[PDB]
Amino acid sequence: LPEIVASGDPVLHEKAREVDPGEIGSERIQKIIDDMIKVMRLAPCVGLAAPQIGVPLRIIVLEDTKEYISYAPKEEILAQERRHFDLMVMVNPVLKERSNKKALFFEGCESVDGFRAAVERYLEVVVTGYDRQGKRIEVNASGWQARILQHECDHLDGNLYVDKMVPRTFRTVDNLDLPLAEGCPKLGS
Amino acid sequence: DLPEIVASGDPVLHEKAREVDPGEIGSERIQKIIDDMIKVMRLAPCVGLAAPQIGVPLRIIVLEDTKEYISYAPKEEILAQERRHFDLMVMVNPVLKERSNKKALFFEGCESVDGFRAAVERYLEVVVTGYDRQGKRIEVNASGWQARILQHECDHLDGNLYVDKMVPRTFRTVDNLDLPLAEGCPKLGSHHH
Ligand SMILES: CCCCC[C@H](CC(=O)NO)C(=O)N[C@H](C(=O)N1CCC[C@H]1CO)C(C)C
Ligand SMILES: CCCCC[C@H](CC(=O)NO)C(=O)N[C@H](C(=O)N1CCC[C@H]1CO)C(C)C
Ligand SMILES: [Zn+2]
Ligand SMILES: [Zn+2]
Repeated sequence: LPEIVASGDPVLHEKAREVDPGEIGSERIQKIIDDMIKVMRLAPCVGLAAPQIGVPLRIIVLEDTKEYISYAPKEEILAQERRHFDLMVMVNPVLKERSNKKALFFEGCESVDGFRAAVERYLEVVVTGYDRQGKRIEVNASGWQARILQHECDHLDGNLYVDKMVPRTFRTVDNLDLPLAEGCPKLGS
Repeated sequence: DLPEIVASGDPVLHEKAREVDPGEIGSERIQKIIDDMIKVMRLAPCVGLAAPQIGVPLRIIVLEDTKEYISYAPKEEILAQERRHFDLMVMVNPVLKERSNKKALFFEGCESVDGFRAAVERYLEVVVTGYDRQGKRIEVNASGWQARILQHECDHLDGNLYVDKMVPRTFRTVDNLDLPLAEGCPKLGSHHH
């Protein structure tokens, strides 16, 4: 299995190429997709973009399970509208917002280990693309799944969350629960 | 007991530090805080520190770049960075202003953000007014790397870390430090001067 690439490797900071839709069902593409799923599950995390395994192509994978969700208190889960959703694989995804509604919550990236910051994201998204077998799909999501989708689509444009985080909120994981500083906007919606 | 360095997320690092009363500077209380800063800076080792970094909400900075630290970096980088040695310096209530429009872009790390670096745009030439550790009124004119350290430390005093003013797409792990800058990132270096 490929290792998860860390901030600084130019593949993370460069625009990824679209995959020919007619090649999505090939061996090479199908292995990359399978690798992504194994790596996401081994971390574990709720999403992965192909550049994070060294692949300059427009492919994301993502899932959130009852198990992952059981690590967080019910209060957090509620505020975050965080809900289980099946393994999704999107090739050449194009995200657009469904409205102008945003929420502000703490995010971490497997390519930036030991840190988090508060990031503003649209609550409601639609993402068009192809699935794992090359079939055109449209995905509408709200809450936490929406957030994950923007996180992962970001990676495909060479964008990490550190370059769009709320100022003064960046922090170690051990400092996650400390208050927000004077002037930071409150968390939530 | 020596203070530990405070890490990103602790509010003292993200909020504006208060002035030292100039009449208080020569007191044992403030002198101990200064001595603690110098010792924490040296232990690290690093080239500067701000009081919020040892959990003290005061406008105090220390800095030091010795011939021995400098002796480790490549000769080429020292030239480009205009990185010159300078004796230990303490400033209480520092007030920083640029002396021109000339800037430079190089990599920085912060003791408060362990394990990462990023490209940060700084002024080449600055003047800093304040008080020395005896509470005497001073002015320091700095350029090059020393001007850079002064800017990073003064920023800490207003609740500002480099991560919130870094060139997009350059944040990296220390281990990935020397990997190529991505397409569209400005090159490292400075304005002619
Ligand atoms: C919300 C935005 C989605 C971020 C997705 C990231 C993974 C990533 O870097 N994707 O590109 C993640 O899983 N981060 C982790 C995460 O969110 N996890 C780990 C497993 C379950 C879930 C919540 O704890 C850690 C680093 C916090
Ligand atoms: C360049 C702008 C000023 C840097 C000041 C920082 C320390 C800090 O966070 N001060 O508030 C530092 O010393 N950082 C270290 C540093 O610059 N060092 C450590 C020892 C010598 C010198 C060059 O390697 C590391 C993180 C690189
Ligand atoms: Zn990520
Ligand atoms: Zn610092």
